[PDB]
Amino acid sequence: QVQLVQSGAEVKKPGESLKISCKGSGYSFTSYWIGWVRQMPGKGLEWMGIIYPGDSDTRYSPSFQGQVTISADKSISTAYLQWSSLKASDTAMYYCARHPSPYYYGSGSYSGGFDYWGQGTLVTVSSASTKGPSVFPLAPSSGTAALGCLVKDYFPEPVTVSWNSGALTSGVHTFPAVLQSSGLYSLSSVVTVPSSSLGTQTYICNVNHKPSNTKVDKKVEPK
Amino acid sequence: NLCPFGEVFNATRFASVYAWNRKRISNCVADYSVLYNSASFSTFKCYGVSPTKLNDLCFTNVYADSFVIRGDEVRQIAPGQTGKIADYNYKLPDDFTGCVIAWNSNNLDSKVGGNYNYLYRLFRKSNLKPFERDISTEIYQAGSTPCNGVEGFNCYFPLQSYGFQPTNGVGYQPYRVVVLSFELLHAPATVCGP
Amino acid sequence: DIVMTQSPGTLSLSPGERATLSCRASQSVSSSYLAWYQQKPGQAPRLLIYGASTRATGIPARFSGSGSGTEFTLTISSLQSEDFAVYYCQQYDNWPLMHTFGQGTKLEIKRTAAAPSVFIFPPSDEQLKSGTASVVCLLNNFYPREAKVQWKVDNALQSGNSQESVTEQDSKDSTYSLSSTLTLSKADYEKHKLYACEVTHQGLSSPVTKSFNRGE
Ligand SMILES: *[C@@H]1O[C@H](CO)[C@@H](O)[C@H](O)[C@H]1NC(C)=O
Repeated sequence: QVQLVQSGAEVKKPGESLKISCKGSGYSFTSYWIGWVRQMPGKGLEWMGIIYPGDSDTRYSPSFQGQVTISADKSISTAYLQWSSLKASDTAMYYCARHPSPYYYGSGSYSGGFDYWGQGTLVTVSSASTKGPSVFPLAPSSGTAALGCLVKDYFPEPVTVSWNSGALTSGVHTFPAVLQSSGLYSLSSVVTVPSSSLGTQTYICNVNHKPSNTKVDKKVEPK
Repeated sequence: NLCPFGEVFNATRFASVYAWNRKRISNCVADYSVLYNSASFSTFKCYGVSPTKLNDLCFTNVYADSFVIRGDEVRQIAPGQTGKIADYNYKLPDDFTGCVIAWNSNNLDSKVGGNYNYLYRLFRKSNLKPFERDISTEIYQAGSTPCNGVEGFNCYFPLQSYGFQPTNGVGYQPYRVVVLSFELLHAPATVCGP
Repeated sequence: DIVMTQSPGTLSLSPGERATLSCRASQSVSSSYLAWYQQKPGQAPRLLIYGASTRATGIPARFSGSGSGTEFTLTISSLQSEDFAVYYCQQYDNWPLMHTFGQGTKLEIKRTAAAPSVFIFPPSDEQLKSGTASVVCLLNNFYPREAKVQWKVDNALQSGNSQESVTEQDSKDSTYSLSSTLTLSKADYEKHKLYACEVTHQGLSSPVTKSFNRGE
């Protein structure tokens, strides 16, 4: 089985250097090219560069030439992508992907394109520091009612929100976080529920922020 | 069941080196001393493997490449070699693990009137990568003036014909060559010996 | 050297229909070295076509790539639920020196209109303690996505102070949900009393307003 694995998510400060890795297995790593592709949040794919690990023949896009360095270590079947001084505009998902040349015949037939992709390495470059979230209720009042919790002011991302320890799943909507101008994230998790259950069912939202090891449960009652 | 080596070694037709053929050998037992104990091979050298210790060893994937080149070009069928064939037609990696087998085939690949169906790539803008098979026919720009896809002076069809007349020198006579590739991956073995 | 332009930008279709996706090149990709990819939310892209017309291993036959020169096309004949995603085209004509993607084309499941069930929320005192007031307006289970959410504070237009976040199409009923969060300071929260959220949508006969008075 062919597998490309990328290193974990990165949260950095502007000016810091960063190196991320892409390790392949299940095939001759030196025989296929490895490309790097950028996907800024909510945007399309951009080709950054490509490297042939057999001899480290490296080719960059002119938009990334000198911006970044692409290398490889044959002995551990790993391709690298590294910045010398990260910038806020570098916040993006970074994919490594295997690309057989249009001439490569190692399988007995021709192939093309980025046929296998890594799961991506999320890179967040911000001036903000690690901070747990602040949880506030969205209370219902005045035969279906909506209630939830406002998970505000937290960094870096992500946060998970469950209801009643994962028992209340129907009707839940955990919204995508937005980037406050404060360089800090915030979202809301809502859930619609019968209005007759307001006095007959307790509703607890379970918020978890692994970067700050902040795990809080808030009860949500009529105002 | 035994590995079908006769399908490639004993094949009636061989490919031109530029469009070399690849046959993957899988799910079978391979007796290599049968091949090693044949006096009918001009060349049979192995890299990264002992040819005797090959009957007691397993590999994840085994490939058999076959093509026709000149006798004096068999040297180019080796890791790290340089020349028209090794750089533009068939390149082996530096860490190649396998065996290169060749024999004279002037009897089969050069009849009365020569044989001009065997081709090789004489020109390329860059060297091949290992195990690449370039079958394109872009007109090659040898000089300063651009070509624009038309043949002319300094603008050549990239594939050139081998001579292969029956009374050529031994080094310009056609040779049939089979390359066995022994790839070892952290994966189940598909080819072993007795 | 070569620019790739995809058309259209976004398209809404039901299943069973045919999707015709175009990909333009500023020069001629005379090698037909063009590929098509599919990307679903929170997932790496997946190779569908290479060489402009050859399907990758495992790709169903409803995906067909065509074209040469400057126009290339990805045709998906019998759309299924799992087909609605983003699609990209790649050129790699000058191998290995230059690759270029198109901006992408988003496929969107068509569905019956669904009206947004609007809810409004005031701050919870415990938030007001910290000197900041967030004013949440929730739009739940609606289609299509286009919804016009305007905030009245004492019946005056608000601009530049609300953030709105949309969910993805639900896996089961294909509807959208929208949250709109106004953020103001505590002083600016108490200089006013009426907080209203007016919602305009195809599925509503008239704009619906959910309002409240501070301290009530
Ligand atoms: C090809 O056929 C010949 C018969 O002349 C035989 O001696 C040889 O072993 C065969 N090659 C194989 C089985 O690889």
